[PDB]
Amino acid sequence: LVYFAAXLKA
Amino acid sequence: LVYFAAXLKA
Amino acid sequence: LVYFAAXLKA
Amino acid sequence: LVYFAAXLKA
Ligand SMILES: [Cl-]
Ligand SMILES: [Cl-]
Ligand SMILES: [Cl-]
Ligand SMILES: [Cl-]
Repeated sequence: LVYFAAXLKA
Repeated sequence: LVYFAAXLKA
Repeated sequence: LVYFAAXLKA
Repeated sequence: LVYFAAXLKA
């Protein structure tokens, strides 16, 4: 999973 | 939360 | 992407 | 966020 919430888990 | 893994909830 | 966070983007 | 797209962040 690529995510941003202020920065990979994919 | 913005998230992509292939598509906001933040 | 299949996701649930409360419901396809894949 | 729960997500599968082939595997929690919620
Ligand atoms: Cl996909
Ligand atoms: Cl794609
Ligand atoms: Cl949908
Ligand atoms: Cl779709």
